[PDB]
Amino acid sequence: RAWDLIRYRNFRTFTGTERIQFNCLAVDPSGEVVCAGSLDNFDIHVWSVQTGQLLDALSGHEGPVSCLSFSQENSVLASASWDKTIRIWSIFGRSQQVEPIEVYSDVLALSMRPDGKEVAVSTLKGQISIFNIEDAKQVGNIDCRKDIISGRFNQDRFTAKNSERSKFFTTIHYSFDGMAIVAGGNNNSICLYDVPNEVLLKRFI
Amino acid sequence: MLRRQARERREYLYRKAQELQDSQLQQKRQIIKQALAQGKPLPKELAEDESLQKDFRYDQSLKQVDDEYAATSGIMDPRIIVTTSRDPSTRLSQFAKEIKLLFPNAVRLNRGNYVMPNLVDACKKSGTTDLVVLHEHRGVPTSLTISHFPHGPTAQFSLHNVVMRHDIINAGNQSEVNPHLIFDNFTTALGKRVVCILKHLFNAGPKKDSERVITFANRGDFISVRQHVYVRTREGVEIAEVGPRFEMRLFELRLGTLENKDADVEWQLRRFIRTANKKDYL
Amino acid sequence: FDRTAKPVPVITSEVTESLEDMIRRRIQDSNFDDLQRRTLALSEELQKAHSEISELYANLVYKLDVLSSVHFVPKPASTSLEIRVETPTISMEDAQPLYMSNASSLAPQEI
Amino acid sequence: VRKLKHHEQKLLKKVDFLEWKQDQGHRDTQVMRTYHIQNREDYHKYNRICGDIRRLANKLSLLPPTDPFRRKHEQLLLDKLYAMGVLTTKSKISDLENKVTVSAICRRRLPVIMHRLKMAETIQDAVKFIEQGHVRVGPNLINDPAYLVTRNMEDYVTWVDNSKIKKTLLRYRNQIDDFDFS
Amino acid sequence: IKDMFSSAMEVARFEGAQIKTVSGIRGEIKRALSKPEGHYRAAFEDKILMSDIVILRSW
Amino acid sequence: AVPSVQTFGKKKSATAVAHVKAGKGLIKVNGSPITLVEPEILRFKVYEPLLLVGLDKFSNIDIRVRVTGGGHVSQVYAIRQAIAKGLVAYHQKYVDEQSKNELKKAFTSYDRTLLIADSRRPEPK
Repeated sequence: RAWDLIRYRNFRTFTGTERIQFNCLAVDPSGEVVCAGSLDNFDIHVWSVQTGQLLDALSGHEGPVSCLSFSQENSVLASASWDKTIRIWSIFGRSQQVEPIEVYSDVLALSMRPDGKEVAVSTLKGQISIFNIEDAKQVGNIDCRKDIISGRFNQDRFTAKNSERSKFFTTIHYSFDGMAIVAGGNNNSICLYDVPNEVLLKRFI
Repeated sequence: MLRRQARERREYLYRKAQELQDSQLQQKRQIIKQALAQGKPLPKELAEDESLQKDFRYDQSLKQVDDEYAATSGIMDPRIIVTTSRDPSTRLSQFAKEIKLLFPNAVRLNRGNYVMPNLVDACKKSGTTDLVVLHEHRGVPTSLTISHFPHGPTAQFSLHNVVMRHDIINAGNQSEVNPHLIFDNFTTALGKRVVCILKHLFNAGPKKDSERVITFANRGDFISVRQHVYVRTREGVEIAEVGPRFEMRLFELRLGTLENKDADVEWQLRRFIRTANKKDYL
Repeated sequence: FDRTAKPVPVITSEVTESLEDMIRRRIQDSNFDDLQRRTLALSEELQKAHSEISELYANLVYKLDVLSSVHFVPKPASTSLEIRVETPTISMEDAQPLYMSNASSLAPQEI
Repeated sequence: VRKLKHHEQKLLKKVDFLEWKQDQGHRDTQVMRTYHIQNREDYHKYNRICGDIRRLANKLSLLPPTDPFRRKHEQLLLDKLYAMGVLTTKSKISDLENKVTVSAICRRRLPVIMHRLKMAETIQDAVKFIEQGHVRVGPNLINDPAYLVTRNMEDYVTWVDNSKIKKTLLRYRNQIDDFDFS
Repeated sequence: IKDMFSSAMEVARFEGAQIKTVSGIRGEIKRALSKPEGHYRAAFEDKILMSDIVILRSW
Repeated sequence: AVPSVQTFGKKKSATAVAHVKAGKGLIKVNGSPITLVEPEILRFKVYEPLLLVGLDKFSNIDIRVRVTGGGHVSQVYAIRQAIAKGLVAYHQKYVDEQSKNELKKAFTSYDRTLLIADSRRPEPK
């Protein structure tokens, strides 16, 4: 659903064809296009803001779309599957071309630098990788499986050291400087990784 | 996806094989509705059932395209792929483009060193309605299959009398607008399968005054397809022909895709039978 | 001897004159096949049956989605009219001694 | 008690300490064994829902048959009760009163699904692997044995990664890859 | 199948003919094989042997 | 017992099963040293996981690699993949972690195809 903040009202309630759940969302900075993603369908639906029709069903993922986000620079968007592959889309103006970038395990909760040139990922192995967009290669990756504090629940039967509940990161957001990542998951801890020096700065319980 | 796409087939079978055992219960609930409406007598094995009696009190509120095409039928446009066999001759590589032009929403991907698994499996992924693959003998194209992708059926067609469009003259180029269709002489229930498997290769809802019409005619068990444009004069319609002439003949019909090669065979042209030449749609 | 198949029929001009004169009959009459798009109180006792039974169903959906660990398959169709009242739109937000929006809720085009 | 005699019998034609009409055949125990469910009150926590299906089925049977509410409303419901997967087929409208059983809803349990998908060998052994923490749904591992799993979500159960039980499987096919640290 | 027809033209007078075998399988004879003058390809319903003797009924 | 780590390497249809165990510093391919790989121009395409990170880190380990399938070239892309994966999955197991992220950042900046299989799955336009 769209909303106004001047008037507090829906513009239009965008819906799919066959009534799918929607996890996540990505909005064109020039507010023309709203993209959303599922668990049921694994097709990236694309709505226009003016006409409430869906413009296109961008597809090509095995497994669901975790997150979606747009460049603020050139407005390519990049999806984040669970078939271990970032797939970067280019949807504007007679191109309709696709580039997949394979990663090691299931990715979730992407985010893009305000440069519009780098994409930060949070895979299920814990590790956060930083890719380029104009090239498919990666700048570097930073290792997050060790510096995550994990709780033992009350009803558990395993040590807190070797449970695989919480050692990944279900979110990431670049700072607007483009130099730091804050990550947070189903764990007890939040992190502040430096991006060039590739070392965390401080860990928050 | 690969595990999801498999398991929807398994449940579609169990939803289909449930209907065959419930077709008998589908039949008997007609008798209860009519005898409640008009007519006293009621048959013996339907009399002694107390199961079906209590069952009917819910069942009184119940009520055509094929079951594979049922979810999409009018809603989503098809997107189809015309692709060629393996190292094609330059005659048939033209002829795949007339198939690419005869349908709307058709792209031509040249095939070479693809396997039929990784061309199917990299097409269910990208999401297409179906797949058109051709074959040839010495430049004359002979065979043709349409195979609906989300575990849908396939239909291997043999096509005999072809006239490629590039032979004739530089008369121009086709209309490429949404066609009307003409299906003639389809009476058989297997004939209605070939209706509903060919019809969904065209984009839904053509305009009332679009100018090109594609006839699929079935005189003498050879489905004969021609491409026509028409204009309407002060008295009569006057037509002219563009595009290919086919004769065409289906000869086997799997329920899986053309990948599968061990799927259930709905129909299969038996040649070697004492009454093979007698029947029609056999 | 005995054959085994009616062979490939030879396309004479007589066949086509039987065929293109069929097409003129179906164009001019405009009866031809095409894939058409898919489109899209009563009683005082019966309404109270309808009102009880929808209050029970919304209780059921709340229970069934909690079992299913919220992952909810959506309702297929929904069409509804609603009526909005023009208020200065500090009055549509929660009780708090500030505001973000000052104008009326109805747009100037809509009045 | 005693295998009481023949003259003891006729005075005690009705007494029995183990089997009562209140107790209703011990159906609740009899299906707690077949599906191995942990706490006792779990049955009647389902059998309150599975009864509440039929009470909505009944009053929706008391509406007249050519009512576009009623025709819309149970087909609205069979969409949900099939997506959740408690009932096998979507066609019959009288599955909703006859096939909605607790043993139907108690086999979309997680350990039954791990036995249906041939993950664990038996159904007790699947509870043993859930409680020890080897199984997961998508990102997060699941630890309650009694996790209901949607037929849609039934695609996504796997062994939790780097586990000692997903490592042993890959050794059988001689296909480990410790760059995954499987 | 060899030495039933003498020339490649003789086969063309007889194509489409419902050939049968001793073993009882049916078939048809389809095209005159060229590079030897006599033989022809014939599609049966199942795999013919080498030990087997095709016979075409005629009047 | 014996500390080992098994990693795979895959190009066109060629597998590469690289057992890596603590040892003396021999590196075999199909029961033959790595200085005897067939195509003789692409021998430095498999010296890349040796020479990128530095030849000191092979002083304590064994690299037994056996390959099947593929051609002449598409096996050389499999042994350079399974030696890179077999080296960088032994430092996360039996040697230090900070070695591994030094290696995984070394093979990355040179050529990422050493680690993850560049799968050229088709695309329909």
